[PDB]
Amino acid sequence: FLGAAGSTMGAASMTLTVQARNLLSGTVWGIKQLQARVLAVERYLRDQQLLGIWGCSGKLICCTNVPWNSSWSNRNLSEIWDNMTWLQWDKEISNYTQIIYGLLEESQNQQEKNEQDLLALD
Amino acid sequence: FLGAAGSTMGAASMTLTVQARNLLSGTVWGIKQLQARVLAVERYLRDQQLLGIWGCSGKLICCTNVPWNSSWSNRNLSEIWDNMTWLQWDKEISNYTQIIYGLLEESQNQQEKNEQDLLALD
Amino acid sequence: FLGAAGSTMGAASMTLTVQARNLLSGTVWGIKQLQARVLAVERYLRDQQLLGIWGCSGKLICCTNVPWNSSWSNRNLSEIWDNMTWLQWDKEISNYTQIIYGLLEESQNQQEKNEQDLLALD
Amino acid sequence: NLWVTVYYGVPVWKEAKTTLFCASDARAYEKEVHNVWATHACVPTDPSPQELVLGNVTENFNMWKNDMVDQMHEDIISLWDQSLKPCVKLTPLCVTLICSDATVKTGTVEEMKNCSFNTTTEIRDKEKKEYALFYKPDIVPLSETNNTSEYRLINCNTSACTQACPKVTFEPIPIHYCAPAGYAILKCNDETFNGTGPCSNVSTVQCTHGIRPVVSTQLLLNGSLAEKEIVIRSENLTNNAKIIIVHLHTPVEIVCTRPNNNTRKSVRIGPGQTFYATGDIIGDIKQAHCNISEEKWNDTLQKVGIELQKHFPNKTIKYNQSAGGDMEITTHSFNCGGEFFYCNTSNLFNGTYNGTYISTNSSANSTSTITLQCRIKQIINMWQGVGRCMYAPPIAGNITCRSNITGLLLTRDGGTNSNETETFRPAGGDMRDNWRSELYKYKVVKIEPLGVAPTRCKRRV
Amino acid sequence: RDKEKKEYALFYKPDIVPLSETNNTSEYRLINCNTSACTQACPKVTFE
Amino acid sequence: DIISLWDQSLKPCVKLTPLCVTLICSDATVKTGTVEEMKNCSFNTTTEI
Ligand SMILES: *[C@@H]1O[C@H](CO)[C@@H](O[C@@H]2O[C@H](CO)[C@@H](O[C@@H]3O[C@H](CO[C@H]4O[C@H](CO)[C@@H](O)[C@H](O)[C@@H]4O)[C@@H](O)[C@H](O[C@H]4O[C@H](CO)[C@@H](O)[C@H](O)[C@@H]4O)[C@@H]3O)[C@H](O)[C@H]2NC(C)=O)[C@H](O)[C@H]1NC(C)=O
Ligand SMILES: *[C@@H]1O[C@H](CO)[C@@H](O[C@@H]2O[C@H](CO)[C@@H](O[C@@H]3O[C@H](CO[C@H]4O[C@H](CO)[C@@H](O)[C@H](O)[C@@H]4O)[C@@H](O)[C@H](O[C@H]4O[C@H](CO)[C@@H](O)[C@H](O)[C@@H]4O)[C@@H]3O)[C@H](O)[C@H]2NC(C)=O)[C@H](O)[C@H]1NC(C)=O
Ligand SMILES: *[C@@H]1O[C@H](CO)[C@@H](O[C@@H]2O[C@H](CO)[C@@H](O[C@@H]3O[C@H](CO[C@H]4O[C@H](CO)[C@@H](O)[C@H](O)[C@@H]4O)[C@@H](O)[C@H](O[C@H]4O[C@H](CO)[C@@H](O)[C@H](O)[C@@H]4O)[C@@H]3O)[C@H](O)[C@H]2NC(C)=O)[C@H](O)[C@H]1NC(C)=O
Ligand SMILES: *[C@@H]1O[C@H](CO)[C@@H](O[C@@H]2O[C@H](CO)[C@@H](O[C@@H]3O[C@H](CO[C@H]4O[C@H](CO)[C@@H](O)[C@H](O)[C@@H]4O)[C@@H](O)[C@H](O)[C@@H]3O)[C@H](O)[C@H]2NC(C)=O)[C@H](O)[C@H]1NC(C)=O
Ligand SMILES: *[C@@H]1O[C@H](CO)[C@@H](O[C@@H]2O[C@H](CO)[C@@H](O[C@@H]3O[C@H](CO)[C@@H](O)[C@H](O)[C@H]3NC(C)=O)[C@H](O)[C@H]2NC(C)=O)[C@H](O)[C@H]1NC(C)=O
Ligand SMILES: *[C@@H]1O[C@H](CO)[C@@H](O[C@@H]2O[C@H](CO)[C@@H](O[C@@H]3O[C@H](CO)[C@@H](O)[C@H](O)[C@@H]3O)[C@H](O)[C@H]2NC(C)=O)[C@H](O)[C@H]1NC(C)=O
Ligand SMILES: *[C@@H]1O[C@H](CO)[C@@H](O[C@@H]2O[C@H](CO)[C@@H](O[C@@H]3O[C@H](CO)[C@@H](O)[C@H](O)[C@@H]3O)[C@H](O)[C@H]2NC(C)=O)[C@H](O)[C@H]1NC(C)=O
Ligand SMILES: *[C@@H]1O[C@H](CO)[C@@H](O[C@@H]2O[C@H](CO)[C@@H](O[C@@H]3O[C@H](CO)[C@@H](O)[C@H](O)[C@@H]3O)[C@H](O)[C@H]2NC(C)=O)[C@H](O)[C@H]1NC(C)=O
Ligand SMILES: *[C@@H]1O[C@H](CO)[C@@H](O[C@@H]2O[C@H](CO)[C@@H](O[C@@H]3O[C@H](CO)[C@@H](O)[C@H](O)[C@@H]3O)[C@H](O)[C@H]2NC(C)=O)[C@H](O)[C@H]1NC(C)=O
Ligand SMILES: *[C@@H]1O[C@H](CO)[C@@H](O[C@@H]2O[C@H](CO)[C@@H](O[C@@H]3O[C@H](CO)[C@@H](O)[C@H](O)[C@@H]3O)[C@H](O)[C@H]2NC(C)=O)[C@H](O)[C@H]1NC(C)=O
Ligand SMILES: *[C@@H]1O[C@H](CO)[C@@H](O[C@@H]2O[C@H](CO)[C@@H](O[C@@H]3O[C@H](CO)[C@@H](O)[C@H](O)[C@@H]3O)[C@H](O)[C@H]2NC(C)=O)[C@H](O)[C@H]1NC(C)=O
Ligand SMILES: *[C@@H]1O[C@H](CO)[C@@H](O[C@@H]2O[C@H](CO)[C@@H](O)[C@H](O)[C@H]2NC(C)=O)[C@H](O)[C@H]1NC(C)=O
Ligand SMILES: *[C@@H]1O[C@H](CO)[C@@H](O[C@@H]2O[C@H](CO)[C@@H](O)[C@H](O)[C@H]2NC(C)=O)[C@H](O)[C@H]1NC(C)=O
Ligand SMILES: *[C@@H]1O[C@H](CO)[C@@H](O[C@@H]2O[C@H](CO)[C@@H](O)[C@H](O)[C@H]2NC(C)=O)[C@H](O)[C@H]1NC(C)=O
Ligand SMILES: *[C@@H]1O[C@H](CO)[C@@H](O)[C@H](O)[C@H]1NC(C)=O
Ligand SMILES: *[C@@H]1O[C@H](CO)[C@@H](O)[C@H](O)[C@H]1NC(C)=O
Ligand SMILES: *[C@@H]1O[C@H](CO)[C@@H](O)[C@H](O)[C@H]1NC(C)=O
Repeated sequence: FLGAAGSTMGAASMTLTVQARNLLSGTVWGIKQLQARVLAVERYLRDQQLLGIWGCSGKLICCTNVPWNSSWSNRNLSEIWDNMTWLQWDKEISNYTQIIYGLLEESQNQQEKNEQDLLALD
Repeated sequence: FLGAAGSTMGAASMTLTVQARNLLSGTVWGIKQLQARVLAVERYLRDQQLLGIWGCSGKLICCTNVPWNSSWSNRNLSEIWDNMTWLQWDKEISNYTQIIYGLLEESQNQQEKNEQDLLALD
Repeated sequence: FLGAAGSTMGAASMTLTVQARNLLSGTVWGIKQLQARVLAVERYLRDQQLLGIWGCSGKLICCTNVPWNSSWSNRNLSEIWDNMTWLQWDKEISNYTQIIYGLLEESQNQQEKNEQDLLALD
Repeated sequence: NLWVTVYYGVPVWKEAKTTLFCASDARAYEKEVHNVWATHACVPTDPSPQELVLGNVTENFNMWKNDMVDQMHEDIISLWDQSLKPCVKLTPLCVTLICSDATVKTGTVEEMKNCSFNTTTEIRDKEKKEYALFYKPDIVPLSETNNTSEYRLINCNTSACTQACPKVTFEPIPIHYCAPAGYAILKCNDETFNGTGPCSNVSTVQCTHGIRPVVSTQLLLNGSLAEKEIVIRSENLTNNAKIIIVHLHTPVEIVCTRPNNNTRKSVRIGPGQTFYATGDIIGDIKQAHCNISEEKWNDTLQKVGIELQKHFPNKTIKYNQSAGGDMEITTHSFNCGGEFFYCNTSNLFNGTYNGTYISTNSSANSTSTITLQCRIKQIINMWQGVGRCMYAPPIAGNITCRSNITGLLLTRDGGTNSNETETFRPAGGDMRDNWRSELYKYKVVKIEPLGVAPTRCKRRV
Repeated sequence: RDKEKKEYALFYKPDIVPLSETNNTSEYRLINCNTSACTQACPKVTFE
Repeated sequence: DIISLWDQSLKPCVKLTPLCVTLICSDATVKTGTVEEMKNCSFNTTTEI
């Protein structure tokens, strides 16, 4: 768990399932245990719900048919995936998040309606 | 959220994902807040479980390989998807729901076993 | 529910979806009701999380690209799937489980990274 | 070649423990929201249970290591305490009592006693002299007595008692125990179930049947009956310190009554709290008792001897009295209406059975009835003092209650002198043995719907 | 618990009731004494 | 957590409201052994009656 926190972005591309493995199920104390048990379920289900809204749930690595804007782009692919780590990325890219998320959501629904219209026109 | 409640059926086919992203995220008051937090998880997981049993989970629009019976059919496609909203449909089609859902479940399991026998015979 | 507990394995190939549809639907008694409501959600989400980590979630029958070791193998296919029941199988196979689960997890991540590298090299 | 595959929804299970919850049977609780077992808070079981027999399934059973009976015991204790919590506490009443006499002569049983005291009014300064009739087993002569007429309560040197609220009803509403989703309750279906050992017929269910939490020692009351044969259950049948649960097939009717017309008066203690006691007895004074048919009870003891001589072969068994002890231990405890009876049972368990079928009086018919006398208490210290003591308020008018007998709690007192006659005495007090006779069929399991098997089929990549 | 002290207070007229069995005397009790014991509000609690 | 654990441990135990009475106290360790600190106090306790 979290063994590749200091490695590169590509080097975390083989061990990104061990973070998802431990994400669930890792009267004062009864109250604290009950609150922890509800909190873990909420924090897992929120990430799963966002991944389902983007439509690429069920897999760890996605491709989302949406262009990367030049206002977010600052480096090359070797510079990003061979020099920078994921925590530095989360520090530096974290703005413009909701716009990206809504764009992914509407792109997924556009894909669904286009595929359904293509199969209905078959 | 719920912005297309009065629109047509086709016009709700592009805004059915905004009503799926608000379904989870949103000592007397501690008790009430805890009960609300559990009820949100239950009401989300029931719909996700039914979508998993029908086998078309992970996508918003499905096709289920099951014929539409004439006892349920009363209108044409233009009349359904261009004149009537979803509320009148939910009022009028609500019978035979359990047998429709069971038919979808057995059709999904038949599809799974047929695909497994096809890949085993490969 | 559990109608094919004493039948063969292949006879459970059509009734494995009814064991998956009853897994979520069902102040002393208020405390017991609350604890039962949390326990059902936890026991459903653990199995769904393991299926998602193996990568074959969303379907009932999987194939996992991992060889069956001779140390686990003792019978023929007709002997297993036409004579023995699932409970006897679960009694006689239950060892060497976490290494199987980790093998499936790393195989799923290898499949994901290989597919992403194939689509990136396209 | 052979590739490992996983299946979701396999029908397997494993032994586990969980917190089952109550569920009632949708009884009319629009006015009776005052039950002591709080059954209106249970989930209403509107539909019929999923009664499915499996077929070709064998499961091993052992009910003496069950956790359902321990959970039900803890639920009964906590329900009793949380029902008894907001009621009146009898702390200002533990004073010096002057008790002369209430009954005119000895009568039937002169257990009444006219005790007077100085109660406290709403005003903290003025104290008022008051009287009440107390039963004889509730009052003790006061310490350092020169055979005087000073009496205190039984509980004053042990623990303060809170009285039951008068709106609280002790009626045993049936309770269904239900497993959470993801678990199941597997039950036996052998009509000659040992109690332990495997069963060849197992069915599945989510909720148990409507068991009645009936609290009584010695004889069991209002229980479920056996199917065709009297079933004798024990842990060993050779350890003499193990209670034998005898399960009858035909119920035996008992009629219990307190015939003297009793009244009720309310004594104000403090601001807003009353105390209900016996004010007067109107009419003649008669004896509280219970009635069983003698022929039916003899036939039932004879059939229990028939079923019990095959576990102790070539021997004569002989029923006797209860052992030495207090009234709450020896006497058959009982509760109907709200008054807690304690019946004698020395002429009931009296006789013997050898191998020969001694009496064929079932061919004839008789109206002879065995009558056993019962005393009545007010202050109870039940479940061995793990729960709080309660003062049961008195009930005006006479009390009657019809009941059945479905079980017995026997014990053995064998020895070297018992080489031909075997002694079986009534015993009880461990209250979880009452609920082991209703939870004998059930067991709780956890479903494990992930399965691992090879299919000789590979994933398409 | 032994020493009691004489103390006065000014009570509003609807709160006090003449005592039971009074010969038009000057003995008064609280209104709530024969109904239910009454807890005062904490002074730091605001009813806004 | 320490405060609440302490409060729930001291919740069901014996309260000493009836002990707060007038105590008549005389010295028990009257000797000059440079310890003292033990005062013999008597009072009128309340029995069960
Ligand atoms: C159990 O024990 C209790 C108390 O220990 C007994 O209760 C008392 O019983 C006596 C005897 O019946 C009662 O005395 C009678 O009371 C009648 C009404 O009571 C009012 O009047 C008396 C004054 O006489 C007041 O003291 C009382 O507070 C009430 O205001 C009276 O009408 C009776 O008077 C008649 O008899 C007397 C002689 O005794 C004559 O002098 C009179 O002129 C008149 O003819 C009588 O006084 C008493 O009230 C009861 N209560 C109390 C609190 O003491 C139970 O009787 C006893 N037994 C049972 C079975 O419960
Ligand atoms: C084993 O099982 C049997 C069968 O249930 C039990 O016997 C019952 O015992 C209970 C008391 O524990 C009895 O309940 C009481 O019945 C009284 C008589 O009811 C009859 O008469 C009235 C008026 O004529 C009719 O309306 C009624 O339908 C009956 O025909 C009632 O007076 C009692 O009322 C109490 O409750 C109500 C509602 O809360 C109050 O308003 C009353 O004031 C009062 O408090 C009460 O209902 C019951 O009748 C018995 N049944 C039988 C068939 O005899 C045994 O007790 C049980 N064994 C043990 C050990 O529990
Ligand atoms: C701290 O303070 C307390 C109280 O303030 C002291 O406790 C008392 O100490 C005295 C002195 O020792 C005790 O008196 C003695 O009691 C013995 C047994 O007690 C019984 O008998 C007496 C009657 O004598 C009863 O009053 C008592 O209740 C018991 O029933 C007696 O055997 C002693 O009698 C002998 O001495 C007397 C003279 O004092 C002679 O007349 C007798 O004939 C006999 O020879 C004596 O009475 C007293 O019992 C203690 N308890 C109480 C409650 O008063 C502590 O001593 C003091 N110090 C410390 C360190 O704790
Ligand atoms: C207080 O004591 C009263 C006096 O005994 C109790 O009344 C008795 O209640 C029982 C209920 O178990 C009744 O038994 C029933 O009797 C009928 C037959 O009824 C016919 O016979 C009676 C004889 O008195 C007669 O009164 C009727 O009008 C009928 O002609 C049976 O069919 C039933 O199965 C049952 O056995 C007694 O009959 C009844 N006695 C009287 C005199 O009314 C009363 O129940 C007690 N109080 C309480 C609260 O229990
Ligand atoms: C004590 O034992 C009594 C007999 O020993 C029981 O009385 C029997 O209860 C049965 C169940 O309530 C009754 O069966 C029902 O009878 C009615 C009336 O005829 C029918 O409509 C019902 O269909 C029938 N139930 C079923 C499942 O068939 C018996 O009629 C009744 N009497 C006899 C002589 O058997 C008592 O119930 C039992 N318990 C108590 C608390 O008294
Ligand atoms: C309840 O309260 C009443 C008061 O209304 C108590 O009655 C009083 O009891 C005392 C004794 O505790 C009596 O004192 C006795 O006086 C006689 C002489 O009359 C004397 O010989 C005795 O040795 C004793 O000192 C007192 O007279 C009596 N009455 C009044 C009006 O004070 C009563 O004891 C209390 N308790 C009970 C259980 O009733
Ligand atoms: C609280 O007070 C009551 C009443 O005084 C105490 O009950 C008494 O307990 C003793 C000891 O068990 C009993 O003595 C025994 O009596 C039997 C006969 O029943 C006799 O065979 C024994 O040899 C022994 O002497 C006594 O009878 C009993 N009192 C009554 C009225 O039953 C109780 O023990 C006290 N509790 C505490 C914690 O102090
Ligand atoms: C239950 O009922 C039975 C019988 O109705 C009671 O047994 C009998 O109790 C009496 C007590 O009045 C015994 O009488 C006395 O026994 C003593 C001790 O043996 C003796 O020394 C006296 O001379 C006198 O006989 C009587 O023996 C006894 N047995 C019989 C057969 O009558 C019993 O006490 C009641 N209670 C319980 C809790 O069992
Ligand atoms: C009711 O059941 C009892 C026992 O279950 C039957 O009574 C028993 O009958 C036998 C012989 O008829 C008695 O054996 C002999 O009794 C005398 C009496 O002193 C004794 O001296 C002999 O050594 C021998 O043991 C037995 O004691 C007796 N048990 C009793 C009375 O408790 C009775 O026949 C049955 N009644 C009906 C109507 O079914
Ligand atoms: C507790 O004590 C208080 C004070 O004694 C009781 O309040 C009293 O209640 C009675 C009955 O409602 C009142 O009598 C009525 O007075 C009106 C005039 O206001 C008159 O028109 C009626 O015909 C009737 O006589 C009485 O005035 C009232 N006392 C005061 C000072 O207002 C109360 O009922 C007691 N509660 C219990 C549960 O005992
Ligand atoms: C505990 O209770 C006892 C009673 O058993 C108290 O003892 C009594 O105390 C009073 C004073 O509060 C004594 O009264 C005194 O009488 C003398 C004349 O003898 C007089 O000169 C004084 O001015 C005062 O009035 C009383 O005699 C004494 N004994 C009895 C038997 O009543 C005791 O004070 C209570 N408290 C403690 C801390 O012990
Ligand atoms: C095994 O147990 C089941 C359940 O008790 C038995 O099924 C019952 O059979 C009776 C026939 O006497 C029917 O009236 C019941 O309705 C059946 N129960 C249910 C739930 O349908 C079954 O007969 C038993 N089989 C054996 C061989 O003992
Ligand atoms: C029921 O048990 C009592 C236990 O005391 C038996 O009474 C004893 O019987 C033996 C038989 O010889 C005597 O030696 C004892 O002295 C008796 N004890 C007492 C205290 O009396 C009684 O016999 C048993 N009943 C039957 C029918 O055997
Ligand atoms: C057990 O039953 C027998 C008879 O059924 C009782 O013996 C009779 O008791 C009565 C009264 O005690 C006597 O009048 C008879 O003389 C006795 N007959 C015989 C043959 O002994 C015996 O008392 C009962 N046991 C108990 C403890 O009551
Ligand atoms: C039957 O029950 C008795 C007593 O409970 C026990 O000793 C015996 O071993 C049981 N037999 C079987 C086969 O379970
Ligand atoms: C025990 O009784 C049975 C039947 O009464 C009999 O067949 C058997 O021989 C007896 N045992 C002995 C050792 O006599
Ligand atoms: C059993 O007891 C009865 C009592 O009358 C007697 O007739 C019979 O002979 C006895 N049988 C045996 C085997 O002792």
